[PDB]
Amino acid sequence: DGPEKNYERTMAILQIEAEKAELRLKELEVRRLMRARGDGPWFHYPTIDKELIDHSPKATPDN
Amino acid sequence: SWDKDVYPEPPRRTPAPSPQTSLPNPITYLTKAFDLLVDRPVTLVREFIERQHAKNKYYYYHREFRRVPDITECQEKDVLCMFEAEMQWRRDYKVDQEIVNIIQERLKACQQREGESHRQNCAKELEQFTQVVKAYQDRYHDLGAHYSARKCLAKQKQRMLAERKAAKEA
Repeated sequence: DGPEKNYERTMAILQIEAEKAELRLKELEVRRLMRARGDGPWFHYPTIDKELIDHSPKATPDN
Repeated sequence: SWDKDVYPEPPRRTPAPSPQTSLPNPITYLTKAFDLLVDRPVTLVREFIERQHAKNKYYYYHREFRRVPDITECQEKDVLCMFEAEMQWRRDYKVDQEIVNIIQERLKACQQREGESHRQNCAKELEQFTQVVKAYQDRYHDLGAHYSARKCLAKQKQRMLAERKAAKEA
């Protein structure tokens, strides 16, 4: 292989690896914030569904 | 053959033969025998080979590397720029090693050429050797086996900081 092919092949390798490293660091930061704040799609632990509630008039009025 | 400026030699001064004896010089007759029996047949063989080379003449070139931005112009962790800057620094490092080798070869050739007068007559080669070694040492010495442009720069800035402080106190 000529030196230009290897040289520019190296740049393509470096770009991919560098981009993956940045994404890996963001994921650790995103995961830290989602877990601490619970304001994202991850670490979304279930709560009771409100469509299970009966809204019709009950046998007695105070409720 | 080679660039005479890069690899200088002085003008040769041979003394003409001045015999003071009647005996024949055996070296003179051996030189004639060597020229006839050794050099002449050797020259004929080379001239034949030189004819064949002329029939098939082709070229090769010296690779020229475009200058690229150096490590000082690279943003931190920007690997694409650091890579080109780092490969360039390595190429220059290999070139500076050969520059010191050229100067060392001048010094060594002068010492042999000047004979017993070498201490006086080789001063300029010695002084030039001393300077290029000093410059080479400043650039590259103590960087370690994992040297890089980044470490070279860190060393330079340390030297520059000591130079600025010394002048400040002066």
